[PDB]
Amino acid sequence: DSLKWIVFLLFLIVLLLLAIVFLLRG
Amino acid sequence: DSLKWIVFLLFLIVLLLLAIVFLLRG
Amino acid sequence: DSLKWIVFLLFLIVLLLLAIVFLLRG
Amino acid sequence: DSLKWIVFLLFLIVLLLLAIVFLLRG
Amino acid sequence: DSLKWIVFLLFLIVLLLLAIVFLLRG
Ligand SMILES: CCCCCCCCOCCOCCOCCOCCO
Ligand SMILES: CCCCCCCCOCCOCCOCCOCCO
Ligand SMILES: CCCCCCCCOCCOCCOCCOCCO
Ligand SMILES: CCCCCCCCOCCOCCOCCOCCO
Repeated sequence: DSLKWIVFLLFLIVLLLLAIVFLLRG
Repeated sequence: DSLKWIVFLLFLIVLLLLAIVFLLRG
Repeated sequence: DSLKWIVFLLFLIVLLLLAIVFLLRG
Repeated sequence: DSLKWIVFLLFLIVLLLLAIVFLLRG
Repeated sequence: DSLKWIVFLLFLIVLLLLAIVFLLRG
């Protein structure tokens, strides 16, 4: 359903922001 | 409906975060 | 109602990420 | 109310991205 | 609850953007 896609995309956004945090720290 | 818009905008946010990750890395 | 604010704020987030992409690319 | 909390956190995300945009301009 | 997961992930996204703001300042 729609809510499952919303949770999935928010989880990808968390993973991408994690990458950005690590790239900035480096 | 609103949920279709929400999913679409979250997907655009994923794409823009991917672009940022790629710009940071390069 | 909440759903209309949610769509509006996601849309501002899209615009703000576009601005970040633009600044990084410069 | 979960929906109201969602509006609030999206609003903080807008604020934080505006802060980032400002820091990136200087 | 799906809404609870959404609130949780949005909170993580806030914390990650706070981390990014702090890294940009120093
Ligand atoms: C509206 C259909 C879905 C398209 C999403 C784009 C939304 C763009 O918003 C335009 C900016 O509107 C300016 C003023 O907005 C008032 C805030 O609306 C909050 C709800 O009461
Ligand atoms: C390089 C600078 C780019 C500036 C991006 C600004 C995006 C808009 O966010 C401003 C938020 O503060 C105002 C609240 O939103 C106003 C509603 O009108 C938005 C027009 O669509
Ligand atoms: C606008 C900044 C003021 C700071 C207070 C928090 C505002 C965040 O949301 C502002 C938009 O209005 C929120 C509406 O959504 C929840 C309120 O519910 C009202 C009755 O259901
Ligand atoms: C920099 C972010 C906050 C700066 C001023 C905050 C002052 C707190 O009061 C805000 C009151 O505003 C009420 C709701 O904001 C506008 C949304 O309502 C318009 C249509 O619903």
